[PDB]
This record gives sequence, structure tokens and C-alpha cells, in this order.
Amino acid sequence: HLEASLMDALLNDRPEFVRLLISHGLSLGHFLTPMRLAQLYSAAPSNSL
Amino acid sequence: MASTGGTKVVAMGVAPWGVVRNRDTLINPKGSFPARYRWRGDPEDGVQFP
Repeated sequence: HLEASLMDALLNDRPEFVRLLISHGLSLGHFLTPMRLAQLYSAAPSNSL
Repeated sequence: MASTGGTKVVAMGVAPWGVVRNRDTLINPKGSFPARYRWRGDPEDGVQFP
């Protein structure tokens, strides 16, 4: 319930939701599985540098 | 999280050893590990509380 909630807190920019979820605590060792990091970099904007 | 300033209140959870079920058996040399506990990994909820 908290895991996929922080994804949309990260993929959509929304940093104030990120501080809330970490305040209620996530794993970050079961959250930062390398699929989700590649998922995180996949939401970079297309016309970026 | 309510008061965002806070002072990070301190609370000692005096527990018995023979109840914690996900005991990683912290490092027998001198007990100095930063060793992380495994939290949600349990199908049991019996007399084996974390």
C-alpha cells in the first residue's frame, strides 16, 4: 500500500508527498529494487538533456 | 510527523529476547553491527511478534 504510493510520488514530481511517506517509513532496501530505479529513470521527459 | 519541528522523542522498548521472530542474531563479535531488521517478511502472526 505504501510501495506503489511512493512511486507515483516520485514519477509525478510531488516532493511533499515523498517526505510524508518516508516520515511514516518505507523499506528503502525493499523499495529501491533496481527495476524501480529503471522505472524511475524511464519517466524522464523525452525532450530533456 | 505532527509537530514538524519536534525533538525526536525517546522511548525504550524493553522486550524479551525469545519473542522477536526475525532475529538476525546480531554480530557475535562485540555487537557493533548496523545490521538492519527484516520487517514485513513473515506469514506468521502467532506468539512470534517482531
